[PDB]
Amino acid sequence: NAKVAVLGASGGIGQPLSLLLKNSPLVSRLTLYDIAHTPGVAADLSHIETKAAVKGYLGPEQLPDCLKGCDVVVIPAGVPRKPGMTRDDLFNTNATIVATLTAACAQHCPEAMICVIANPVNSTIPITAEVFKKHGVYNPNKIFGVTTLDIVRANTFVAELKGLDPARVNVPVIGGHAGKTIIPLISQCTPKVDFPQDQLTALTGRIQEAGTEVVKAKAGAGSATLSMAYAGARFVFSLVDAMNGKEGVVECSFVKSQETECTYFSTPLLLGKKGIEKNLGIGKVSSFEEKMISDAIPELKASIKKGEDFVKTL
Amino acid sequence: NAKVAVLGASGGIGQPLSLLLKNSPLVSRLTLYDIAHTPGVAADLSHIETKAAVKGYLGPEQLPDCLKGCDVVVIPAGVPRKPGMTRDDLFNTNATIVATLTAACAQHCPEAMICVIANPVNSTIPITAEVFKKHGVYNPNKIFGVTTLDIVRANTFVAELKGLDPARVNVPVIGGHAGKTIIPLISQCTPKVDFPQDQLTALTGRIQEAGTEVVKAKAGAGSATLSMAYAGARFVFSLVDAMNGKEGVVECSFVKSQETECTYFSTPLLLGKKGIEKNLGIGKVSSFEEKMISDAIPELKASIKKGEDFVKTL
Ligand SMILES: NC(=O)c1ccc[n+]([C@@H]2O[C@H](COP(=O)([O-])OP(=O)(O)OC[C@H]3O[C@@H](n4cnc5c(N)ncnc54)[C@H](O)[C@@H]3O)[C@@H](O)[C@H]2O)c1
Ligand SMILES: NC(=O)c1ccc[n+]([C@@H]2O[C@H](COP(=O)([O-])OP(=O)(O)OC[C@H]3O[C@@H](n4cnc5c(N)ncnc54)[C@H](O)[C@@H]3O)[C@@H](O)[C@H]2O)c1
Ligand SMILES: [Cl-]
Ligand SMILES: [Cl-]
Ligand SMILES: [Cl-]
Repeated sequence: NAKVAVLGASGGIGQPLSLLLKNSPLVSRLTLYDIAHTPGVAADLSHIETKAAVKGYLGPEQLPDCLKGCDVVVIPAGVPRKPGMTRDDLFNTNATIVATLTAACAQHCPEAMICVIANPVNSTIPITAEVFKKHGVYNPNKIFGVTTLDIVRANTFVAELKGLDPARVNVPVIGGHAGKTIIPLISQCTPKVDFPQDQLTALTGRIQEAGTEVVKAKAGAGSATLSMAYAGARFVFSLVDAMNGKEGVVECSFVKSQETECTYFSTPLLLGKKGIEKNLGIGKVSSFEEKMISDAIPELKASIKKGEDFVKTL
Repeated sequence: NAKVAVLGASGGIGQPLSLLLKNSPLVSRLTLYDIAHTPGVAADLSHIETKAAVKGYLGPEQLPDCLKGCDVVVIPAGVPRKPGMTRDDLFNTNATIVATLTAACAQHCPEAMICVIANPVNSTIPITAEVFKKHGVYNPNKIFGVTTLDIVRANTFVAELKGLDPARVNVPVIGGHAGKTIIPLISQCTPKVDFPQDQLTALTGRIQEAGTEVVKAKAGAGSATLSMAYAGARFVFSLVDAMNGKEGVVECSFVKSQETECTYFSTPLLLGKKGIEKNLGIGKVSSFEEKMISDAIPELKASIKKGEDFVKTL
């Protein structure tokens, strides 16, 4: 019976994400929002033989109605990268978008789980938090920077190298969602996997640079869409399952954190009826992994600060 | 398990269809083909943590390697309607696309199930048949015009009207895939539903005009994509399960037929290891349904001849 909104539903991520959500018996109502094309996307999805009632909304006049009653809001709304761009190069465009949409969430569904996909995630989650604080409704257990694609990628690449079924592989990925802030904890992988350091370093780089490589492959036609839909829906399903009282649901996500000096940071989170039930910690890590954590922290702090500073201007 | 090719994989249907297939444990290898953008789509999908190996192919020089060893080929390749168009306005452009692609299938994977989505289905199926005959490999039990979206719509619409879970509703839909040739057998719906004739005729028109409704709603940005991804995947899964020896698998599809004087016709089909096991036929129909079938026959015969006449020009 979960009521889920997708903001940016007409986009590259939004459309297949909305499909996966409509296909799920976990979703009773699916409200779709965008500044273009949403009615057509809703009409299309509405024909699918599943229970979720689909409704489309177009333009800021209609946004409040999309949000009212929502249990979960997912926000792919934003501009994606061109080849040669960094995720930070998106900040100046996507800051405003996220700020405006999350302000609407704060006003119209302040109790919803808020799942931000729009890049750069390392700054857009701090923006969300500070927007919520401005409206007097910040709950740090309910705001999530979606990093699931990093984990999905780690699982796939590990499985490939060891000839495993990726369905049975779970790699914790910590830190943030840009470059060297993406920290895959291969030492914590299940099943246990042994790589010599040369191969381990290559694998870790491949995980870190995976998004950039898809941008390159699409040659100007955007970034990861279909695999993000997959990863985004996974995260939403875990969240909703947890909200329905399912036990033992764990996902990595970039959240308000006191695991390091960074005020936001991704670790495995036990999910529950209230959102974050418990931050499970970084855990025991290798020397290689500890140095990566150490190396990432300055970049993460700078990105958090940039987001916070922007909301100060609003 | 199953080796599936998607011809037209970068399109509105092709991408989310490819996602749904990648997500499925029934699929061991997914080969993607298009004249544009395929390498990036394959890169994106290859990151999802499921077993299917994904490989992208671009342009006709690469089409044979996409097709070799395939068990199923799905063909969403073609141009979609704009508002105001009939499906036959697509004939000149799609007839050639389908002829060329099915000719490559006939040559490189003649044993595969061929699942045609491209419109107008009522003509593109006969095209495929005559191309396969031209190559001396026509098997009538392995060529399918995908009408599943008409069934999916009927289930959803009946479920809405009767306050039922659409997951449990099954309406047989027969005839063809255009306008009045789409014939919903509400009299054979499970569970049994009683509509007065006024609601029945309205419901039946809604089903018939549903595609046009979605083209209208999208207002120039294409036709049904996400719902067709859903319906195409459904069909492909039914086929594959049947291929793996699952019993009692029935799907309606536009196929070579002797049920009526139309040489191609959609009825419920029992699927098995060789494609079509048994055409279950029209069955018992109401007077209202009998008249629809009767009125449809001329249009269907003219569409069949149109496709056949086209292959004569090659
Ligand atoms: N977190 C991750 O792992 C991850 C992965 C891939 C992409 N991304 C990011 O997700 C974002 C979306 O990517 P995409 O490929 O869908 O791009 P897109 O350009 O294809 O779609 C963006 C959609 O957002 C909409 N939009 C823009 N401003 C809006 C507003 N103010 N209100 C409502 N809707 C608005 C657009 O109309 C469009 O439909 C990008 O910022 C991208 O970098 C994140
Ligand atoms: N059977 C049904 O119920 C049903 C439902 C909806 C749409 N359709 C039909 O499906 C077709 C696809 O619609 P869409 O929305 O994906 O359109 P689309 O225009 O978005 O995508 C079409 C794709 O086909 C590709 N393509 C074109 N020519 C090709 C060729 N010669 N070889 C390989 N690929 C080629 C394009 O490059 C593009 O990637 C249309 O004809 C549409 O009417 C059928
Ligand atoms: Cl980056
Ligand atoms: Cl917290
Ligand atoms: Cl009836």
